[PDB]
Amino acid sequence: SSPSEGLCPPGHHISEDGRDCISCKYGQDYSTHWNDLLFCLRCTRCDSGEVELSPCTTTRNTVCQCEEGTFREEDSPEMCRKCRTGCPRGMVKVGDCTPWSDIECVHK
Amino acid sequence: SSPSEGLCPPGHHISEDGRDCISCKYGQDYSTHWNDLLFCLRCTRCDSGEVELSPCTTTRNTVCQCEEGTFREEDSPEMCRKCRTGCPRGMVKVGDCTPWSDIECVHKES
Amino acid sequence: SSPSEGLCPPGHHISEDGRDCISCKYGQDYSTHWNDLLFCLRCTRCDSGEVELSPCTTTRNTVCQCEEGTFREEDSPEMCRKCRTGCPRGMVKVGDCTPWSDIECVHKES
Amino acid sequence: PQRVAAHITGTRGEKALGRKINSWESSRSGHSFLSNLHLRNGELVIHEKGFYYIYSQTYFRFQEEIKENTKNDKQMVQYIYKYTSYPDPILLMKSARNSCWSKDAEYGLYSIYQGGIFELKENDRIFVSVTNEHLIDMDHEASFFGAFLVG
Amino acid sequence: PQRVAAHITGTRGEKALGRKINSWESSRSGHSFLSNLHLRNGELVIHEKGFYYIYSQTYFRFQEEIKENTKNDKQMVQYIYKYTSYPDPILLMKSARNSCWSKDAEYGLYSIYQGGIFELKENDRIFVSVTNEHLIDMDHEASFFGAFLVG
Amino acid sequence: PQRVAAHITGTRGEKALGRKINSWESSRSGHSFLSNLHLRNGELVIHEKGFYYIYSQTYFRFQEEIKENTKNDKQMVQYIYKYTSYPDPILLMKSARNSCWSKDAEYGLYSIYQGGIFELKENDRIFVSVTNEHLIDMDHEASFFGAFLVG
Ligand SMILES: [Cl-]
Ligand SMILES: [Zn+2]
Repeated sequence: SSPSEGLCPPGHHISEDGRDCISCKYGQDYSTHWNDLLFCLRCTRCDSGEVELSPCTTTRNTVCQCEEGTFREEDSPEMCRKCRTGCPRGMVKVGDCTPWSDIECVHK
Repeated sequence: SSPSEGLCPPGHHISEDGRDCISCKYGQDYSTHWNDLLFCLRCTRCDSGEVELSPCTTTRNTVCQCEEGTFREEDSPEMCRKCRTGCPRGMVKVGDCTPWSDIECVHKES
Repeated sequence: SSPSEGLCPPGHHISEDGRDCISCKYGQDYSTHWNDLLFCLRCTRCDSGEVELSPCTTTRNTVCQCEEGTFREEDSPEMCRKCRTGCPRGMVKVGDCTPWSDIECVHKES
Repeated sequence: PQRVAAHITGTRGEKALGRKINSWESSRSGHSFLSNLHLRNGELVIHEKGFYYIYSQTYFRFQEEIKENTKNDKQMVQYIYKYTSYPDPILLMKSARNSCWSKDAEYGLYSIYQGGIFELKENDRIFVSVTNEHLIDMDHEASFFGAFLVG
Repeated sequence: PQRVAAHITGTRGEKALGRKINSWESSRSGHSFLSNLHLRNGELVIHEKGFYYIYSQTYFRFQEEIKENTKNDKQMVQYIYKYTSYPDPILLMKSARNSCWSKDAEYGLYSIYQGGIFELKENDRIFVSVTNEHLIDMDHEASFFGAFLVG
Repeated sequence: PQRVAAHITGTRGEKALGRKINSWESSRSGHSFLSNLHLRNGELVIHEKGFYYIYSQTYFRFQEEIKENTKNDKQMVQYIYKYTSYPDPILLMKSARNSCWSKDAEYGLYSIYQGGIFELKENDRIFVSVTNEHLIDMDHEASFFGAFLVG
């Protein structure tokens, strides 16, 4: 493929001299926007306590999700955490454990 | 207004050119010595858990003290620590907590 | 005394000019291989939780071993570890605390 | 004036992890300077392309109490990102710590420092992003961000 | 062209302490480059003698489970060595951390960074070694190894 | 020879926090050197004014026993100060760590490293200060102090 206006389509990157658009390699690297990258970005590899929700394509990075019973949240993006198994004394559960949240307990 | 011998007095700092002594901003910064600094030192800020024993003035930096119930010592200048509420078994409290020390515990005989 | 083939023998280091082999200082430094080092390597000092199995000589670095009741291993070369003083409920001593291992506890087999 | 380096500090104040620190500023009274780089929306903007040793120290400091209806484990993470001529920020470095797990913990002091050399193009932007921004101590000697050309 | 520096990374897949990390690699889809130095058996080989600020970050990461009839204390250590014209490797820097001791600990996040200047001769080699290699997270932004001519 | 850098190490031995480490020394056997800077009363003395990347690694290491009538929480802090043409020392950098709070803790390994760029005048002095000096392990590969002209 040929670089359009100095950029290459998602799923590729431009060569050193800038004459050709080289395809990223599926399963290893990707790019999601028209770019000038000399390298494609590397696919995330989900860790041990996560499951791959959708594999890495030359255009979209892998999507990882915490394993059942554990969750990840904005201030805790490094490691899946264990959900509480039940609500504190005399409180009610209004929200279940999901890979993006702990259980939610409220008051009377 | 004027720099004596290339130095400005406490509560001031010198200007870039070195012709003026600019006052430190009360409550914001300070300087306790004659100096040629291009700026006054930032006042320390007591973190909650500490009470401001004395304010920062243009010539003196603020003095903080640990809040009632906590203390601090030479090896723990970063965080006030919680005073123990009781002593170990076989020991009785004989001294109270202060901003500089934990409770005192001796052994019981009787 | 003499650099054979550009090198000095164990227990020595070569001089700046390269014409002489100087002896390492016993107890202070050492060299275990023919070398062209401008100085001998420093003897290791055993920690407070270790004993000197072997002293450092001009040709051999000191050997340190964990004190009785503690051990070290491949993944814990930094600090000697306290051996467990006893097995869990339903298990029994099978292996003792060595300088390279904690005690070994196996279940109660009836 | 041909020196390319910067060290900026602060005072307490969209596709990247954590939250970007944008309260950095240039002022001699806080030991911070800019030499052939400038600051924009908390981002250090590059002027000269080259190899840059980038670094940052973020001081996590808290006087914790085991709260009620929540877990207390904390993941203190510092991220150093770059904006290049690509829509999304690209992570250069990350460094993490977990808080002490003991129920006996009264406070936490966790200074995190990291750094590394990265090739940056003219107009590239670098920034620091952290989790738990509310626990960051911004005293100029405790938290800072900087870089220098390393050829 | 005349710049002497290097920053290498790996990928989330003998007379020295711990175990040598030899999975580093050349190429920048992961932000690594070699400039007047090269890689051989996981060792950075020096071409020009001089003062080198050498550094490394190693991310220890684990989601542990309290094992019963055994000790769980972990000693996470990063060692930076050099091979010179001497048969045995010579330690330059070491940095250590112990894991949290609480029985309530569910995971550990321990990023370890260290660096320093050392004089290196031509053909000297430098490498990183770690205890508990199985807990190292090799994401390029988390674990890396570098050096640059300071002077 | 026109290189301005220093890396000093040791061996075990007012107006600043903690206590000043003064047992540093220049010797090739401990991988330390001085180049256009000198050592005096444990302080590195600057010869050429400019921007300096200053750094220090201080190894806190202890095999503690919960001492009965004593709180056991430890605040391990490393301070990097400068003496300039001002009576009082001026803090440049500070890095801290708290010891694990668990009662099961048998020992602690806390290597602290920090660094940053600061402009220094001729005859400025820089030094390292630390709390709990009696827990510092002065092995040359573990604890050091250095700086180099970065512009
Ligand atoms: Cl801990
Ligand atoms: Zn802990």
